[PDB]
Amino acid sequence: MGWMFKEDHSLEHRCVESAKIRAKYPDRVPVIVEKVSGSQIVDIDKRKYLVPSDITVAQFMWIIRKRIQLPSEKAIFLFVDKTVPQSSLTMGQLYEKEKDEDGFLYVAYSGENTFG
Amino acid sequence: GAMEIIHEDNEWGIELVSE
Repeated sequence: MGWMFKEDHSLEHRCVESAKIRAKYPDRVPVIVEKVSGSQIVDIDKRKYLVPSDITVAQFMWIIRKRIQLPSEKAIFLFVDKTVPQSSLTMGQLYEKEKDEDGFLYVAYSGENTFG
Repeated sequence: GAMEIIHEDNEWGIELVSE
C-alpha cells in the first residue's frame, strides 16, 4: 500500500517525538500499527503505540488482537520489514536490531493468512 | 522546525500500551 505517515510528515515528527518518548519512557519502544488493505478484519486509527521493551512479541501481538477484539472466527497475523517476528523475542531486542533511521518500528497486521 | 501545522490530516495520538 504505502506509508500514510511518511507521505504526510515523518522525519521531523519522529525526531521530536522520539526525543520526548525516550526522555519520558526510556524503557518503552515507539511502534506504528497499520491494517493491510483487503483483509476482513477491523481497521486501525492513526496512533503511536508505546510498548515496554520488557515484554515479548507474543504479549504485544496478543494485545493488538485483544484491543481490536479479534473473535475466534477470524485469524490475525503480524508482519514487520516483510518478516514474521518470533513471538518469544523481546520488544527491546527487536527494537534495537530493527531500529530505523527515525528510531521507530512499522508493524502491519492482516486478518487473512494469504494476502494474495 | 516544528512545522506542527493546524492542518494535520493523519492524527497519530500517543498511547502507552502494556500487558
